[PDB]
Amino acid sequence: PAALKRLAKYVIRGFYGIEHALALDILIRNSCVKEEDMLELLKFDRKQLRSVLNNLKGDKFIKCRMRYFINYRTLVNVVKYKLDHMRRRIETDERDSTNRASFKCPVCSSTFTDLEANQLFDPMTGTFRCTFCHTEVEEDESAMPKKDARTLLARFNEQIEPIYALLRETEDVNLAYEI
Amino acid sequence: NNQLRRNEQNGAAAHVIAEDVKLLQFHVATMVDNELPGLPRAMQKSGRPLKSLKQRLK
Amino acid sequence: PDKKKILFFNDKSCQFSVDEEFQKLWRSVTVDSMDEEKIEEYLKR
Amino acid sequence: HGGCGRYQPRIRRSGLELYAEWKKILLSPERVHEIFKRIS
Amino acid sequence: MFYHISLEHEILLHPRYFGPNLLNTVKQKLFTEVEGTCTGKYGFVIAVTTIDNIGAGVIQPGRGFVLYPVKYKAIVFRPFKGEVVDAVVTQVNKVGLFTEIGPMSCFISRHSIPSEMEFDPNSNPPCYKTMDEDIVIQQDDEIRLKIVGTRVDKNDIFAIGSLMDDYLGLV
Amino acid sequence: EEDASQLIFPKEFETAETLLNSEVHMLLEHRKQQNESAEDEQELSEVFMKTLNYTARFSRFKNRETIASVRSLLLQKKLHKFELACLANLCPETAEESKALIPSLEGRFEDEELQQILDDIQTKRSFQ
Ligand SMILES: [Zn+2]
Repeated sequence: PAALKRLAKYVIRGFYGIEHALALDILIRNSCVKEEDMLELLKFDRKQLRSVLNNLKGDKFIKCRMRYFINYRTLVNVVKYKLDHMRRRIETDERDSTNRASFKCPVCSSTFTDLEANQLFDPMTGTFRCTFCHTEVEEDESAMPKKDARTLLARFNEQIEPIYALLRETEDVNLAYEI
Repeated sequence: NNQLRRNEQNGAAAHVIAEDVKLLQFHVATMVDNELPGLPRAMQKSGRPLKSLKQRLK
Repeated sequence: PDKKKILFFNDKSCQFSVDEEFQKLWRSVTVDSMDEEKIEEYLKR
Repeated sequence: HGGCGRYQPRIRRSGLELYAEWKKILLSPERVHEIFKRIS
Repeated sequence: MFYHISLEHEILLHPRYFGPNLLNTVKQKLFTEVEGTCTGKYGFVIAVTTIDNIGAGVIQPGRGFVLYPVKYKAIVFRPFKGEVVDAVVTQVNKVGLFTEIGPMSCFISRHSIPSEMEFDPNSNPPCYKTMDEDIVIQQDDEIRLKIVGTRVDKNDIFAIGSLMDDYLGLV
Repeated sequence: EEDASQLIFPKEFETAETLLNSEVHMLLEHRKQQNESAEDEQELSEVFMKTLNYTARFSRFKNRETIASVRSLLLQKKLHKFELACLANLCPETAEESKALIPSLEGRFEDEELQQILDDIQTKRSFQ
């Protein structure tokens, strides 16, 4: 599991911050990890160390082995857990509606569908007139830039895979090594 | 609501969240019924306890 | 602790910072709840 | 029928929170909510 | 799709109509506010032909009126999405082709019209034609179109169509 | 969500017996024949002639027995009755057009079968 500690080297790099990461570095050696030793070594605060440990406990990152004196060992199989749910939420914000180019009247900032201004469509002017005011309609304008968000997320969320490729690959090859 | 949204929007210490989740629980259990024993009563004016919804239809 | 206990310490070779991860760290707050590992596999099937 | 073997705690209740010791775990509304979300 | 279905309705009578010829007075009052006023949930009410039975008139407490339930068979038109229909063009514009099926309005977007029939605002009647001018679709032209989507509001119905599909154009 | 391409009708359309532009056209004058007699009645509606002026300019067939046969034509066929009314007001001439007109009849019969009925239609339809 030396390359299992390598997926770990890449997640600490990829995610948790210096204060967390320094503690996580100690977690590297899964031989013996007491609370008094880790406190004295990290040169951290006891309340604060307890917060980080409690945070790591929340990850189920560690299996608190009681004597009382403690020991801590990896539990996260949630690398997929962050993945399946995050991909869902990003694909929700990505998947847009349609051209959804509803007429919108710039004077009253009222919103219409292509259907809304179609009933309004004024045959004497060959264009679309707003309802209560005859001022000509415009594009959905700003409204929801879900299409720009789709493009951005795609570049941004899938652009972090290459830098994660080292670990996405190590994990995959390490899991195969574990059998 | 608005101050808890931003406080766990940035990953707080996971300890201010207990004592403010209890605040939210209290505040929302304050609107509906206040005459439940325990639960120190809330007040705004001159010692006026709240007139909860179940208190509005006595 | 503000300016009290200190560990000057050195490690680096490049890493990534994810804005969406920050939202995901907070959109995955389940902790104890169970029955989630199987759901992940069902979404990939 | 149903398959499981573990125990259940003795869920106490205190003020606005509820405790449970078979290990005194104070129950979360999200947790019991997800528990309820699965009853047929 | 022109359907011949059975539905029902109720009429409130004012007490000044009682007496002789009470029953037929329900009939004339039936035709008016049921036909020629299309709805959204059942489609288009065009004409009724038979009235099956008139229920018993329940005198509601106070307010005088007596309500008689009635059962009738009325031919109804209700178009569906994906339906193919022949239509008439009522107005031609650069954003598309306006056609109309009976009382229903219909819009054909230009992107849903084959590129061969390019828009021609230069002609005194605005039109859609092939570069070779093999065909020139304009106003009051008879065409076949495919319903891409339908609408029903208060009493007016609309649909949206496409000429891109095969076997479409003048009929 | 409600599309006749996927054949989703409301469950109220089980006894929804249908008709085409000519049978509509037939009774439309009988309602005008109702306006002939039964005097002391007001004017007509607007949609009544608006549809009548539309579907009388274009017809699908010519007379009664032309349809009285074509409904007996599709009588013995293994059909959804929705199918008959769709092409009764289409008048197609090529079989793959009809299956380009219908997203649902690719995989029912031979192509020439409905083409033969298309031939049966173009044989009975008197063009001018
Ligand atoms: Zn306006």
